[PDB]
Amino acid sequence: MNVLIIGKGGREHTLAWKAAQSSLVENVFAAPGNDGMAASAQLVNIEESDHAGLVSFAKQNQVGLTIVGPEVPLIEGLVDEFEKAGLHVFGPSKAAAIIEGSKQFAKDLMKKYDIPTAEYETFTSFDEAKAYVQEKGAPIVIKADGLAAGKGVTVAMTEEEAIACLHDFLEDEKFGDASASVVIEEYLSGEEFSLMAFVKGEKVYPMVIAQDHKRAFDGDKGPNTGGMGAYSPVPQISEETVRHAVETIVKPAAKAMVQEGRSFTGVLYAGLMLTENGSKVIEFNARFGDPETQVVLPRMESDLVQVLLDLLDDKEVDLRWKDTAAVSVVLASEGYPESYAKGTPIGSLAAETEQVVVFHAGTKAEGGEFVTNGGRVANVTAFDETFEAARDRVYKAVDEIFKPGLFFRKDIGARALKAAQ
Ligand SMILES: Nc1ncnc2c1ncn2[C@@H]1O[C@H](COP(=O)(O)OP(=O)(O)NP(=O)(O)O)[C@@H](O)[C@H]1O
Ligand SMILES: [Mg+2]
Ligand SMILES: [Mg+2]
Repeated sequence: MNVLIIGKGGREHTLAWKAAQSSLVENVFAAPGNDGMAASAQLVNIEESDHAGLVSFAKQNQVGLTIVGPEVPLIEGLVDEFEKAGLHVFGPSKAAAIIEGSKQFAKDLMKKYDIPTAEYETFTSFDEAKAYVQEKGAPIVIKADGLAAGKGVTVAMTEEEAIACLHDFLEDEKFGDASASVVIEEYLSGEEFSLMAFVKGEKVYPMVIAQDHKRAFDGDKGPNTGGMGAYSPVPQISEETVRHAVETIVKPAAKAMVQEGRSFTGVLYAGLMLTENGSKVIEFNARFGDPETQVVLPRMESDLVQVLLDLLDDKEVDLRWKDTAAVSVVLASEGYPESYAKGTPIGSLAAETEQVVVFHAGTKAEGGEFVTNGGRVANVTAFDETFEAARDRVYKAVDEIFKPGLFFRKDIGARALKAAQ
């Protein structure tokens, strides 16, 4: 079989890396893929945005399973297009991807179906949105309804901050239609963790959970990023917490979507906050997480491709997890998340340390070597039998391949390991 992985980030590298291990698979194609992936995937020069070429390529190249990585094509209905051409494709229809594409939709689903989440309301009027902020006071969380570059969320510590954000989103239409509607919701805290599941209609096959660091700097200080590192398991979260999340959030969410005529197939990603009142949904994503995939997938004992094919063909899914631990650290370009420059030479990015995989997020092969090609550059990912050893191993690996234009957080996983004990 030929498998197509769509996209170009670290999640897709992980996907291609895992698929490559399948006994079922003859070719793994990655469109567009990136140069970090060439050992695991034959790169196919088509953009995740180029839906017609993607569909036409898969159709004509005997691609028996397509796995979609990024959210935008899913949200824009790439799966419908694949299926119109009779291609076998894993991921949600445009109707189902709304659970990520429209935060208001997601909050309303949970309201309707008693799935626990932050108390919220949605607005299209600045005046009414501002009044509600002044009523609730700070802290309060302001979210653009649509994707908004991934920049649509402000956790406001003051009313002024919240109202300025509402100004941007609504009066200035900062993100256009994505911010023509806003969700205003309760600030939560506690342990934040990711619970993904393979889902088809009502069937839910949970994955091991992960946790990430979104803050640029150690001590979780500084601006937000697209993720500075992650790990699975999350030591300080019980198995009971996870199983309860699976039972009262993920499965009910999957059921709800069927009952809404938006039957969901793909990875349902639940971003959860373990509060003093228990898990509450911070967000839903309609696809594999980044950077979570990088520590979750490698823990899979099962063959990803077999799982997906069984799931899609309504067969028994035999999905097994390893006890091992995975921990990854992001190398980002100096300056990210603000301004950064592409082109810095950063070497081979090859580790000697064993049980390490570097998933490339923003690299380009240039002159026998790798240069930086984005803010977050690689996810150095180490596996081991305990959290703490995986933790120690990944930082061996990192120093080894570290280079001038890069930074990274040194404390990935340490608060977790500590709070566990
Ligand atoms: N209700 C809330 N209370 C507290 N923090 C929140 C709340 N909603 C969101 N956040 C925080 O805002 C960040 C989430 O913003 P978001 O854009 O959803 O992040 P993300 O992890 O990049 N999601 P995605 O881009 O889909 O992978 C996290 O640091 C959350 O913990
Ligand atoms: Mg999201
Ligand atoms: Mg079988």
